[PDB]
This record gives sequence, structure tokens and C-alpha cells, in this order.
Amino acid sequence: TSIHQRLDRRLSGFSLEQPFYTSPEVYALDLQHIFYKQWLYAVPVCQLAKAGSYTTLRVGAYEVVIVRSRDGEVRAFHNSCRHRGSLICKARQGQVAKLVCPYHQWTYELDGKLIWANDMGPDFDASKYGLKPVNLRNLDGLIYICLSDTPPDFQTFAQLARPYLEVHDLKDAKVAFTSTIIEKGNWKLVWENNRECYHCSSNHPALCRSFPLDPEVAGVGVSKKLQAHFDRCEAAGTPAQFVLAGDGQYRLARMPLQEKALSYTMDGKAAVSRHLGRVAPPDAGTLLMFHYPSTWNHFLPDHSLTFRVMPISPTETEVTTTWLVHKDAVEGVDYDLKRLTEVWIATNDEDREIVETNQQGILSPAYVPGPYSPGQESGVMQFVDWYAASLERALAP
Ligand code: FES
Ligand SMILES: [Fe+3]
Repeated sequence: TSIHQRLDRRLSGFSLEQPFYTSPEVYALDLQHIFYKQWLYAVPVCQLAKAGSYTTLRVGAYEVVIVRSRDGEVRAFHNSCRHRGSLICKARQGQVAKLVCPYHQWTYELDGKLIWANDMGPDFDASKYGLKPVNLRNLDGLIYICLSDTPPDFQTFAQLARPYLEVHDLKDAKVAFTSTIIEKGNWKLVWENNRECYHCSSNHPALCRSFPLDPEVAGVGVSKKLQAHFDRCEAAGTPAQFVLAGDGQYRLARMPLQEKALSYTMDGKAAVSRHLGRVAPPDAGTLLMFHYPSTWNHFLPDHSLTFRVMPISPTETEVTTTWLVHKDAVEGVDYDLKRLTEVWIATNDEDREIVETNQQGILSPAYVPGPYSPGQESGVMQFVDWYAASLERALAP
């Protein structure tokens, strides 16, 4: 059986056949044509708010480092020394003058420029052996990167995005806290969990307090109190109106939080005293922002959350949640760290458990596609479709 044959006979209303979540062949194809080629959420730029700052991430097999120059820009490169391929930047995050390879001290400037290589003598050009760039975009506070040499368009997404995102002044955030977890499920199944709300009824006693459960919010023609809600925000000059890429990849909507909620706290109250950005009115709700395959976010009036989805193996996905708060918000005065993060640390573990159980269930050669609820999983069907369509595009000539 071919992938082509499996993709052919895929009907729209169903979960995928086994090999999409279990086989290393699909994994390889997903790496190849989706993670290595599309735009990926990396890091907010508040991690690199000093020159020389750097951060590193692995994408599939690639070792990337994103760093800030003296010249002010954020460039990103392949973390493999051009001499014999050593990592340059080990530590997760940090600060240097130059990029100095710890094997043989070949030193690069912070724009790649190889400016010293030792006893490489007469035949040696250094113009050939600079660090390999990785295309990189700054999206009003979020660094996305792209490992293809010929990236897709970012700018159309960048342009729908800016207005909903400017009001957060994400450039003026600081990381309060960062959580990595690794879920023992396929990266696709992470997305399926997230693009529904449905299980949430009996799987998240915390979030629910604060986050909607009505499938309109995180589901896929606009209800009546919603335009009203979009309206109060836009009258206010906070963009709120639902918008959804025509390819299905990315989406914008500032959604009302569960009756009364102001933030993702136990008490529905602000998490930080010093709000981030200029969101307005107070109760504008939560900005949802997804972007297949790499991120979803919840941008509140008090603080911001990124999530970064990264695949590790056919049945493992690294999910990185980051808390963003104003740079002058003090821990202990302005916010309390526990209180700032208990809701979602709880919610992410509940999902993980859920994803992990699903994964296991799926590994049964007895598993066959069953049907999505059109009432609760229409947003899941939407992911799967963007997914299949992306694999077909990448696979023709
Ligand atoms: S391997 Fe990097 S300088 Fe030798
Ligand atoms: Fe969930």
C-alpha cells in the first residue's frame, strides 16, 4: 500500500488510518514536507532583548541557534561548525561576544562572518565557511524560522496578524516561566486534542472555570453575542474579528472568557497587576492564535502564552508553553508565579495523559478511522484537512 493510496481514499469526516500516527514513514514525510518546509514558531524575542543573547532549539534533526547582534537584528543559523561539524552553542541559552566553536575555536561574528580559523593556511578562503543561515521572521514579538531555502510566504500571514498582535506590545514582555513537556503521542494527535473542546467537560476541572466550552470558541457564520463581543473590542480599537486562512493553516479570533473570567487564574481574576500591552476593554477575552504545524497561543489582557509543538519521534511530541508578562512586572508584587501558571500546568498534563491514552489506543492494529463529531470536532476535521492537503501538495512532481 502507498501513502498515495491511503491519501486517495481518505474521506473528510474521519480520523486518520493507523500509519499516520504510528509509522516512521509518515513521520519522515511529516518532517520532510511540513516541519522542514513550513514556518515554525520558535521564541518570543524577549529572550533575546540583549545583544549576544542566544537560544537554541532542535527542529526534527536540525540544531538551530537564534542570536542577537550588536547591530540590533535577530538572525538565526545552523549550529554546526563549518570545520568538522561541532555544535557551537551548547548551553540552552546564554550570552557571548562571538560564536566560538569549542573544538578548535573557529570564531564567527554574530552575522555568520567567519573571521578567524586556526592554522588553515594559504589555500583558505573564509568567505565559503561562514555559518549557514536560517530564514527568520519577527512577527511583532514572536520569532518564526523556516528551514527551507525557499520558504512559503510569511507576509500575508504577518499582515493579517500584526493588528491583532501589536496591542500586546510583546516586544516589551519578559518570560515569567517556561514549561517543556513531552507527550507520548503523535504530533498530529496533540493538534487533534487542542482543536477540539469536547473532552474538556470531563478532563479539565480548572481551565473550564475560565475557558469556554461552547464549541464556537475553539471550533471552526458568526453567533449573536459574539459579534457583540467582537464589536466592544473593535469600537475600542482592539482587533477581535474571526479570520481564517483560506488554506486553513492559521487563525485569529479574540474570544470571551467563561462567564466572568478576566484571565487564566483559579479565581477568574488577573494574574498580573501590571497588564501587558494595551488590550481594551479589560474583559476583551482571550486572543486565540493557531498556526499549523507549530503553535497556538492565548494572548490575554494581563499576560501571554505561546505554545510550540515540536516532534521528537513518531509517538513523541515536545510541547513548549511559555508565559509572557510585562518587563516591569515583578514576581511577588505584580504576580505570583504559582498563581500565574497553575491553571495551564494542570491543563497540559490532563491533555498529555489524554493524548498518551489515545496514542496507545491507536497503536492497536484493531484501530480504524471513526467519525468526527461535526458538533464538537469540526476544528479537528479542519486540522486533518490542512494536513492531508499539505502532504498531497508536497508529494506532487
Ligand atoms: S570543529 Fe568547529 S572549529 Fe574545529
Ligand atoms: Fe485540552
